[PDB]
Amino acid sequence: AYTNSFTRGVYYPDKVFRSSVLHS
Amino acid sequence: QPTNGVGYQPYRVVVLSFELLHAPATVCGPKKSTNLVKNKCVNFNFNGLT
Ligand SMILES: *[C@@H]1O[C@H](CO)[C@@H](O)[C@H](O)[C@H]1NC(C)=O
Repeated sequence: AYTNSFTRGVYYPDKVFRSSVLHS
Repeated sequence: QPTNGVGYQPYRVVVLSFELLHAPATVCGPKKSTNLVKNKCVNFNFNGLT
């Protein structure tokens, strides 16, 4: 069987604090 | 064998892989910590972050 993942499964890519920013 | 030429003699090896990260430290060099100062211009070092 299958289902849609939507926008699940994203994680913090590194141990650096950031705020009010768009990061590639 | 002890008669081997130097290229065919045994060598012991250690590779130190440093886990250098933007992360909490648990291995540090033999460096003395000071007290902390606030609301004043200072030179600083936190875990080698100068
Ligand atoms: C992909 O998932 C949907 C439900 O999200 C499902 O209906 C579909 O059968 C799946 N695709 C294939 C090729 O089976």
